[PDB]
Amino acid sequence: AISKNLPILKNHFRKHWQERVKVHFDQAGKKVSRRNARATRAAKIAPRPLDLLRPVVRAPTVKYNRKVRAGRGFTLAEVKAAGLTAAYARTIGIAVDHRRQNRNQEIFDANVQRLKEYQSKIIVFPRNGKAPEAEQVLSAAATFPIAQPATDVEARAVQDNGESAFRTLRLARSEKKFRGIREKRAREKAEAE
Amino acid sequence: DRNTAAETFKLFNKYRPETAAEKKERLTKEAAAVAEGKSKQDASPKPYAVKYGLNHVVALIENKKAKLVLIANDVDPIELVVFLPALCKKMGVPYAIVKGKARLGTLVNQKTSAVAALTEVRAEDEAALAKLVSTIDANFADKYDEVKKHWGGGILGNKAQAKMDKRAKNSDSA
Amino acid sequence: TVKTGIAIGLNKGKKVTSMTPAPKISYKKGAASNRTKFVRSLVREIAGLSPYERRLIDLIRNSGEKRARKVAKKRLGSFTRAKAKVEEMNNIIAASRRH
Amino acid sequence: GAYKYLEELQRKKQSDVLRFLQRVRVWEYRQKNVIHRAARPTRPDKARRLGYKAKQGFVIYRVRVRRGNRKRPVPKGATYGKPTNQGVNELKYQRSLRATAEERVGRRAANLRVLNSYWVNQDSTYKYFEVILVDPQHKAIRRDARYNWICDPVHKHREARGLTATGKKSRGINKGHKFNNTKAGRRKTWKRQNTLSLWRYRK
RNA sequence: UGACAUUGUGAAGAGACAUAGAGGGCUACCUUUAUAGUUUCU
RNA sequence: UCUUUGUAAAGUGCCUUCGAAGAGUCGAGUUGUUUGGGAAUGCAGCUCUAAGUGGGUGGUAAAUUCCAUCUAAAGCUAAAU
RNA sequence: UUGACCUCAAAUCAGGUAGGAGUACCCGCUGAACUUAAGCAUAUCAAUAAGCGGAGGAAAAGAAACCAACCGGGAUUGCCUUAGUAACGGCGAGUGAAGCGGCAAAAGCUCAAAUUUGAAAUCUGGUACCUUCGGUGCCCGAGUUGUAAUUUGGAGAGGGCA
Repeated sequence: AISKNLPILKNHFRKHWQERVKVHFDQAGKKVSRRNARATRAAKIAPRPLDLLRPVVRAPTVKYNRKVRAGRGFTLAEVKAAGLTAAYARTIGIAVDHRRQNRNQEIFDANVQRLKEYQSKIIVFPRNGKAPEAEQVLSAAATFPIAQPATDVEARAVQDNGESAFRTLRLARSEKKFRGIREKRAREKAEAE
Repeated sequence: DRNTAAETFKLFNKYRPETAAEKKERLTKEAAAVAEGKSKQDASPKPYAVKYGLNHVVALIENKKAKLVLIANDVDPIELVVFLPALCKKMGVPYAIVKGKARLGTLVNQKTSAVAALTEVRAEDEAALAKLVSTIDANFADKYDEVKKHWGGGILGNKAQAKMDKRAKNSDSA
Repeated sequence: TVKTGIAIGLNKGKKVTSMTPAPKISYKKGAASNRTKFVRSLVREIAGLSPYERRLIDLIRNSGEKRARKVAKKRLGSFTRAKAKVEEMNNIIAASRRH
Repeated sequence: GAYKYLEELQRKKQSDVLRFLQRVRVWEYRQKNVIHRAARPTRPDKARRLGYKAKQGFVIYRVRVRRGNRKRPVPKGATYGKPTNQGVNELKYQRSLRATAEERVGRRAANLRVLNSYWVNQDSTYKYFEVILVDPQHKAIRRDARYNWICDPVHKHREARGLTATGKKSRGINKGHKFNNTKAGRRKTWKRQNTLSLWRYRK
């Protein structure tokens, strides 16, 4: 029923929720299993860095616009500018993403620099050599970290010219709001002589 | 008709492809040739064979390579070749609807070919091919517009023909 | 196409250096080809029109394009398809009249 | 290159040639058995597009299924149920006529695997489909890795589990915002978002 | 019960869209003619 | 380990042409069911039924000066679950 | 007087395959009502139980006819979160996702649509030999109403250089 001054709570428990209860007792055991799987795959691929090299990309929306993070793979344009074919990049451990485009020069340079750094920092064993192992590292991500680009200096000179940056916002919003009506007026005035 | 079909299939049978035994003989002779003289695999003469295969022949017509194309009439799905007269008319390659996909299969050493085509000829029977093409075109390529206007079918059974005969006879008998 | 460099307005967004990436081949899907144009012309010449297109042609000739568009919208899906179909029938009657 | 012509012609479903062929072929299929073996596909281009290859181990079966709604198969009128469930007549089966066609074909030829199926004809009473099937035990398919994937046990009765093209369409297996209920599976999604997940240190 | 589909091929009459001629002192529902976008049943 | 079936399969600093891409299927209507999806989310039955700078989407139903984003109606695929 | 094709049959013909079990989990179909609404019919329970069909060690999904509206991300699947929110709802009782963000794991791809036409280059089977999960002689058959190589949209296709 309903009673004294209390919040209205919506506890969605009118189905047979007790059949669908997943209490994670296996958290510790699953962490152990995940570490064991990582170690076993490392032993399997013993010279290899246990993961692929990912590119730096920008987060999509306006809320995460500021952040730069790790994407899925490098653009075909990026691997071309680095100087590799897509298939060879995949074979020597560079993640390649075909569907991602670079409309951005800054991100293009950042990822080309990442590719050059990876090429310099890795050694490809020959197919018929002595396999000079080099104390495998386990994380391309940890050895090629994503760093947020520095946008500005800590101190600068005040450049004031008298628009207050609020009148600017108000006016830009106004032009966006009224552009269609203004185009209407212009077209009507051109049409009616 | 039967006579020109016989002439056309005689010409094509002279242009018949090579059997498996002949193919093995030719391959062995080329192996011997490239073993002893290191020949550039061109000691064997250029073949003169009737082109078969629906896709192959349609591509040849598209490329205007085909001198003459024979289209069977027994293909179970008609849409496989129903566009072929239109394609041959468009590309100016003489076509003839012939009787017997089994006949074409015997022609190309199979059970059924549904289409045959000559793209190249020998000079010894180029005149024969031209004479054949004249009559084949007289039947098919120039009467194409009339054949595309002419509607077929609509024939009734024996009893129905007799019934309409009786009705017409008793109507005009006055 | 450059952003205005502020957070609100018509082209709001950070002023970055654009790149205009190389067009993808998948974006070439609506392009007509000689092979498909040849095949379609030959197929239509060997097949011929359908009853609703025959009705559309006679409607264009006698009643008018507006009624043709109404009936084509009823027959096909939408106004865009009706427009394309009625214009195609206009092409057909133009070809018929010329030759 | 005759397959392009075949496909473009097939698109012209309402031409005189295709109407005539539709009439004669629909009569012939109606006069044949409800499920029968087809010596060859009537649409070779369609069969090749859907994955048929003209080699031993590939078979084609013609099937017709009754058209219309799925009448609720219970009178006695005694549901003691609500008026919302009281309806009988205008209820619609959630799987396609294609899906039931290939299920019946797979049950008939249970030794094969339903690769695909396509529409060939329809009348008021029946819809007609042709089902492409593959023999997992013929060596012409067991070798030649282009098609030996279907010889693995995970593909037993794809038509029954809804893994064919019609099956995935009916299951709603598509990317996008319009398929938020059915992407990984309707019931799997429901179970995942109706589970109560409790951690050792409660969050 | 109606419509649409199954569904394909030919025949007389009933409504508008007479541009016009038969009627009663700034004029009524009104029988009737070329029937080259149209009609279903008897 | 016996040896390469000594004309065995793969890239740009210049393109002579192109570039085939899934039809009773998209799509529209309507009916039932379903979804948080609301002038209708998916599915299915019936009717109609396409197109090539086309087609889908862009979460409010309807010509557009312009957009943006993919490429359906064919298919395989371990791991984390 | 004969030989073929097409389709359809027969055989205790040669060799195979399917069914049934189990079903905790998985993929679908079908499908309630008790119950809540302090009554009750939409709703709820619940796209659940029962019923039916079908797999595996996982299954399914899976390399965008995606998400977005950004300086754009980039197969799938899970966890945290979004969020008891946007929305739905006799707008009552109730119900109710998704994008982004962090992470676990990460992996990619191939057919149809192209004439090899200077050579069906492809493949089952029968019979022989051997190094037998098979490999080689030969023979028949399948197959041109299309089996190989070649290309799959990220691309890719009669050539020529340092």
